[PDB]
Amino acid sequence: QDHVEIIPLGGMGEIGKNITVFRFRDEIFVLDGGLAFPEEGMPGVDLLIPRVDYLIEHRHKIKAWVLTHGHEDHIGGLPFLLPMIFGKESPVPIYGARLTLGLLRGKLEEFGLRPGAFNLKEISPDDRIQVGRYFTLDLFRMTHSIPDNSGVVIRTPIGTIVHTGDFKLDPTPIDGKVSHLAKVAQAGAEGVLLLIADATNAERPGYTPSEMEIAKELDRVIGRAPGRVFVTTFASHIHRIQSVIWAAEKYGRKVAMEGRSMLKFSRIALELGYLKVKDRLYTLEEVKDLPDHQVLILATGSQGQPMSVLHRLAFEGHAKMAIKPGDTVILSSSPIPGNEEAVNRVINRLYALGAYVLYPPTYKVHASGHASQEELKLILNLTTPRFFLPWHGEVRHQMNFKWLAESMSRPPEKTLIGENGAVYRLTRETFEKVGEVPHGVLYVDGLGVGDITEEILADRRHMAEEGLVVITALAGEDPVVEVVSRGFVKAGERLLGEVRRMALEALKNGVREKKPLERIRDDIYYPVKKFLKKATGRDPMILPVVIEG
Amino acid sequence: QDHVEIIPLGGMGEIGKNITVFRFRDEIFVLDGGLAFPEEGMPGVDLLIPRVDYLIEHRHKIKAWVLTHGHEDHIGGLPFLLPMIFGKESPVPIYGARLTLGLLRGKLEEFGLRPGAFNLKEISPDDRIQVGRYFTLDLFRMTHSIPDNSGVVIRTPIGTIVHTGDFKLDPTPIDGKVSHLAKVAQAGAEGVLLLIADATNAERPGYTPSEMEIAKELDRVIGRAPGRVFVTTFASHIHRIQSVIWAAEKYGRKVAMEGRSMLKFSRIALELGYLKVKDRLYTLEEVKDLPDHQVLILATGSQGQPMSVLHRLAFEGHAKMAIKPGDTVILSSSPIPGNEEAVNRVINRLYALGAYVLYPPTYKVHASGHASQEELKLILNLTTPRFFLPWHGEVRHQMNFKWLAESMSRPPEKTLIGENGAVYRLTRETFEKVGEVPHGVLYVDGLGVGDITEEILADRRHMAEEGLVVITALAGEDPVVEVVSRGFVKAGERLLGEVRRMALEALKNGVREKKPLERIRDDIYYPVKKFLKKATGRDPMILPVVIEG
Ligand SMILES: O=c1ccn([C@@H]2O[C@H](COP(=O)(O)O)[C@@H](O)[C@H]2O)c(=O)[nH]1
Ligand SMILES: O=c1ccn([C@@H]2O[C@H](COP(=O)(O)O)[C@@H](O)[C@H]2O)c(=O)[nH]1
Ligand SMILES: [Zn+2]
Ligand SMILES: [Zn+2]
Ligand SMILES: [Zn+2]
Ligand SMILES: [Zn+2]
Repeated sequence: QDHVEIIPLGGMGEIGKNITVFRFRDEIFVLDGGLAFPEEGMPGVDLLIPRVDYLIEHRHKIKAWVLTHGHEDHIGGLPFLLPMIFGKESPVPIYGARLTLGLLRGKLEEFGLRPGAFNLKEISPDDRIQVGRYFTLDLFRMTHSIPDNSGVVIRTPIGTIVHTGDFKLDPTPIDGKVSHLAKVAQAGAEGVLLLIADATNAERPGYTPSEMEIAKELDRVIGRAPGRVFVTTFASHIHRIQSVIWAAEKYGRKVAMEGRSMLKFSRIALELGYLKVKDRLYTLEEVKDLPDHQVLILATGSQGQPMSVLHRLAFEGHAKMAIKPGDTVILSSSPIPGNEEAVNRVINRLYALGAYVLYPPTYKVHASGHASQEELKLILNLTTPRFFLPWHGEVRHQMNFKWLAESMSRPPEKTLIGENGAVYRLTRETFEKVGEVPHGVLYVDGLGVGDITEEILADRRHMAEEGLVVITALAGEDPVVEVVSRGFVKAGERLLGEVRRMALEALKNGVREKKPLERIRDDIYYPVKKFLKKATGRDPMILPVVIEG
Repeated sequence: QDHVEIIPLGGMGEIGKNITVFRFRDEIFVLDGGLAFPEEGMPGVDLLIPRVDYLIEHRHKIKAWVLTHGHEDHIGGLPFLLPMIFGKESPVPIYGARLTLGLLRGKLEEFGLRPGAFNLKEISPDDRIQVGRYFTLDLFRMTHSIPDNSGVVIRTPIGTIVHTGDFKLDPTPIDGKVSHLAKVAQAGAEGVLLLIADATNAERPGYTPSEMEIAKELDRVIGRAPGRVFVTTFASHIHRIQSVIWAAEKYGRKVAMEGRSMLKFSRIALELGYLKVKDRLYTLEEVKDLPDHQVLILATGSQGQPMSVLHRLAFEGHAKMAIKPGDTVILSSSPIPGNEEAVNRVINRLYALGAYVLYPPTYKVHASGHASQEELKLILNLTTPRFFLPWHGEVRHQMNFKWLAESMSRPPEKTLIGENGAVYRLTRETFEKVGEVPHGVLYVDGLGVGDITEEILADRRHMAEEGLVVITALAGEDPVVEVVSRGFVKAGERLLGEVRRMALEALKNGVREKKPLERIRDDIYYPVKKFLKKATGRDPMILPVVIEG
C-alpha cells in the first residue's frame, strides 16, 4: 500500500533549473532548487526559475530542503523560491555542504534575506541525515565541476532510491577529493529499487577527461600567450578557476577578475579554503598599466554565465575592458543549451577583432563535468536498479541513457523518461506516471520576477515571425480607417488598402448597428485575419484599434 | 602593371551562396552562383541569394560562367541570378560538368526559363577551357558529396591561382572516381601565386571519413531496423542517396521518395547514369500498404534541405506521412549553419514520438564532404602558394586554416581573410584588399524575390526583442490619446498612462501650433522613446499613429 511519490518541477527533459520533490504520505523533502540561464533571442530575461505552485500549496508538509552542490542550476533559484514558499523566514532545515551553503548565503544576502532568516544546516558531502519519519538520506561525494558535490542514497519505507546527483568519475580531481562509491556499491548489493542518474553525456562514448588534463592544457596555451589572456567560465566552476590561477601564477601573470558573481563566489571560496592564490586576486583597474604578458583576466556575466561578457567584448562593447589585437581569449566552458551558434558568432567576431581565440571542442581548454558512457555503465553495474529514471538531460540524452541501460547485463525492469510536472508513483513492485501538477517557468529580469511572461513572449514570437498589421478605426458618423504594417511581407503590404476597405464596411455596419467597440473590433479582426491568410498564407498580428468618434 | 581582381559576392565568411568574380582588365568570368538556406527564426524565407549589383553593371564584360558542381550553394541561385543579369536569354558560355548542367537545366525549367535560352556548355570535370583573352582554366576532379565535382587551376597573365573548389580526399568514393591531383601538383612545382581553398573543416584534426564508411554504417543500422526507415539528407547528395539505396536493396526494402526537389534531382541522376536502382524509386502512396520492414523513405524539404520535412514530421505534421512508434529515423546530413539546436529540438521531439533516431555526430550515419586538416596540409604542401585566401567557411574556419598554413614548411607570404563584397588586387608580387562594391543578400519566398527585406527583418527583430507600443492620437480640437502594447515588459505596461499623458501635451501643442501630422508624430515618438528608455531600460518599437480629427 505504501508508495513514494517523485515529482520533478525542473531538470527533466532539460539541463537546468533542477528541483525534485519526494514524498511519502504527508512528508515532503525537496532536492535542489536551481535556475536556468536564458537562450539568446530571449533578451531582457536574466534568469528562469521553476514554478513551485505544488510546494507553495503543500508548504507545511516540507520537512527539509537538500542541496547537492553550489552550481546555479541547483541553488540559483532559492533566493526567489524560498520567499515564494515560506515567506521571509522559515524553520525548515536546508541541508548542504560547506561551500554549497557558503555560496547560498552569499546569494541570500543580495536579496536582503537575513542570515538566520532561514535554517541552513551545514553537512558533510558524505553525511547521513534523517528527514522526518520516512526518509534517511545517505549522501556521498562525487567528483564534478565544483567542490563539495554529492549524490544521495534515499532510503524510504518501500526501498532505496539511488540519486547519482551531478557527476563524472574524475580519477585525478584538482582538489584531490575522489568520488566515494562505497555507499553506492553497498546499496547496489542490498538492492536498488530506483536509480535516478545524470544523463548529460549519455550519448558520448568513453570517459570524460579529467579536470587535471584541462589544467595541463590551460597551462600550455597560457604559457604560449604573447600578451594578455582572457578566460571566460561560470563563476561557480571553482575547479576550473583554480586551474587557471595555477597557470597564471606559473608564468608570472597577476589574476584580475571581472563579473560581480565571480568575484563574490571566488571571495567565498578563498575564505573557506577551496581556492588558493599565491598573491591575491585583483580588479581590472589594478592591472590597468601592467605589461600585456603579465595579465590574465577571469571573467563572466553578471549572473554567473560567460555569454553576456563574451557578447559585450565582441559586440556592444564593455565599459571596463576592450579586446585588442594580440589578446588571447579562452572560452573555458560549454555554451548554455540554445546558445551554441550564438557562441560561434561571438568567436567569429573575437577573431575579427584580432584575438587568438581558443574554444571547445576545437581546443581542449574545457572538459565536461559530467560522466560519459563508460562512467555511466560503471554506475549502472554498481546499482543494477529495478527501475530507472534518467534525469539532467533533454529527451535525446534521456533516451540514449535508456538505450545504454537496456544493453546492460541486468536491464531495468522498466525505464521512464521523466518530465517536469509529472507525478511518479513508486512502490516495491511498480513505478509509473500517475498524474501531473501545475508546472512551468517564471521569467526574471532586473525589474523582478514575472516582469516577463509567457504571453509577452508568445506575442514577441508571433510578432518576430509574421509581422504586424495595425488597423486604426474611428467609429463615428463619418468613419475613418487607416492601416499600417511593419515586418509584414511586401506582398501583403500591397493589400492594406483592401484591408482598410473591408474594415470600413465592418466599422460602418458596426456603428449603424449600435454594436459595442469590442464586437466591432472582432468584426474587423476576424475577416482581415482570414483575408490576409487566404491571400498571403501569412498570420501577421492584427491589432484593431477602434475608437469612438 | 597587370593585375587580377578577385571579388567574392558570396561564400566568404560563411558556408553558402558561393559566387566569386575574377577579372583581368575588361574581361570577367564568374565561378558559381549558389544560394544559401535560411536559419530557423527567419520564417517565411525559402532561400537567400547574393546581391549581384556588380555583375549587372558589368554584365557585358562577363565572358563566361563556370560551375564547379551541382550543390545548391553553388548553382541554386542561378535561376534567379541569370535573369537579373542577362534577362531571359544570353549567349554567354555557362560551363559545367554533365550532372551539374543536368541539375541546372532542371531548375531553369521550373522557372519557365527556356532550354537554349542560355548557352550551357557541357565539359569534363578535368577539362581545360579558354575564357576570353586572359584566362585559361584547368579543371580537375575532386571527391566531394556529389559526383562531377571540380577544383580549378586559373591561369592568368600574371600567374596561377589554384582554386580547390569543394573537396575532401576520399580514398574510396562510392562511384569509384578518385580525386585528380596531377594538375594541382604540377601547378605547385611551376609555382602557385594564389591558393583559394575550402576551409569548412580547417579546425578538424585528421582526415574526413570516406563516404564508403558511411555506406557501411548505413548498411548496418538499416539492416537492424525492425520497421520502417526514414532517411533525410540534401536532394543533391547523390553519393549518400546511392549509399542508402544500396542499403535498402540489400535488405529487401523498396525505396520511396518524398520532396519535390529530390525526386527531380534523383530522376535526372538516374537518366544520366549517376544513380542505379535494382528495382525503381517509388512514391509514398505506392508503398502505403507495404509491411513496415520493407519500406525505406528518402526525404527532404521542398527546396532541397531536410529541415522543413524533419520539422513537419516532428511538429506541425506532414500531409503525406506521419511518424509512429517503432519507426527509425536517420538524419544523414549536418544542420545548416544556425540550425544546430533547431535540429536538436526536432530530434528530441522525434524520440518523444516513439521513433529510434540516429543522427550525427552521436551516430556515424553521416560524413562531411569536406577535407579535414591532414587533407588540407597535403593540398598546402602540393601547392605551396605565395598568397593564400581561405574560403568556404566562417571567420573561425578561415582563421584556423590561416594558422594551419602558417605552421607549414614554407608559409604563404601573406594570408587574407576574405569578405563578401571586398575587392582583392593580385599582382605577381602583391595581394591586397583595395576596395568594396555593393554586396549583400536578397530574401526569397514563394511570392518571389525581395518579398522579404532587410528592413522587414530588422523591424521583426526590434519587435521580437523589445516589444511594441502603439500610440493612437486624434489631432482635433478635442484631442484623444490611447496607448496599447504587446510583448512589452509589464513594468513598462504600467507606464502607458504616463505615455498617453506626455503624448497628449505633445498632441495639443502640435495642434495649437498648426504643426503637420509628421512633426506631431515625431513630437510624440522621441519623448516617449526617451522616457521609456530612462524608465525601463528598454527600446520597444513605438508606433505613433496621428490622425486628423
Ligand atoms: O551552472 C551551470 C554550469 C554549466 N551549465 C551548462 O550545463 C551544460 C553541461 O556543462 P558541461 O558538460 O560543460 O560541464 C552546458 O550546456 C553548460 O552551459 C549550466 O547550465 N549551469
Ligand atoms: O547543398 C548544401 C549541402 C550542405 N550544406 C551545409 O554545408 C555544411 C557542411 O556540410 P557537410 O560537412 O556535412 O558535408 C553544413 O552546414 C551543411 O548543412 C549546404 O549549405 N548546402
Ligand atoms: Zn552541476
Ligand atoms: Zn547540474
Ligand atoms: Zn559542395
Ligand atoms: Zn559548397
